Amino acid sequence: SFGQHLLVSEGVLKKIAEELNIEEGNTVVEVGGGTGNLTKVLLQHPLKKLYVIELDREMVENLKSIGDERLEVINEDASKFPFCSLGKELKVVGNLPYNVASLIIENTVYNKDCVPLAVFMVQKEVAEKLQGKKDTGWLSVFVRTFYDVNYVMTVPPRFFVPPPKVQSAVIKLVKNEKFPVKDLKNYKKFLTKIFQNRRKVLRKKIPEELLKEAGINPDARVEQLSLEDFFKLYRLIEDS
Repeated sequence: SFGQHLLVSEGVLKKIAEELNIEEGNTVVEVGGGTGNLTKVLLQHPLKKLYVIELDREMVENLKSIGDERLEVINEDASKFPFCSLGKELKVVGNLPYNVASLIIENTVYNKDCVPLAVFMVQKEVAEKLQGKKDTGWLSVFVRTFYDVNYVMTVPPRFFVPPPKVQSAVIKLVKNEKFPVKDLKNYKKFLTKIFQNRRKVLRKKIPEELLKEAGINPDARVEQLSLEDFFKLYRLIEDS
């Protein structure tokens, strides 16, 4: 049966499902780990359809054993899958393994046109970066350009077996597109680049002329920039 590799406290799974605000007619897309037990919790809610995207073929077999007519299992990679091939309005949820969390979140953003809401459990550090208050990163800016990031709760290691070495957190992404970025791949190129060598003053990474035009101190560093700064820089560099 389930819980073969990971056990998560049921209270935590229930809170995660509650954050999704599942209502009649909703389509939910579940990604990440411990899908057996999370799936059972999600199916207690009035969703219309639940897709589970899972690479583990033994787990696929076990999930398929669940009778519910609303459940459909897709044996593909959630860090690469085009979510918008599943439907026009999807709520995405998952406990994300450390080594694919950032990819899955990035992929969710590429699919933002059909993802109004996502709830993820990730390492506390990843969550704090995404929130953008205590820390930041290229993915944080990429995400927050298109979503509001809500830090829901901290999850100490004890709520997992085996426990992780660091605390986890639940975050909620709510679609909110703040800037009209058309080419997401190109925007990512810009953000990844400007975040390389995070300690380097910006004048070593962006021509001073453009920094002054954007009203940015040439001796500022990338982690002190606002979203508005990133967009205006992006536009200045694209128009050059």
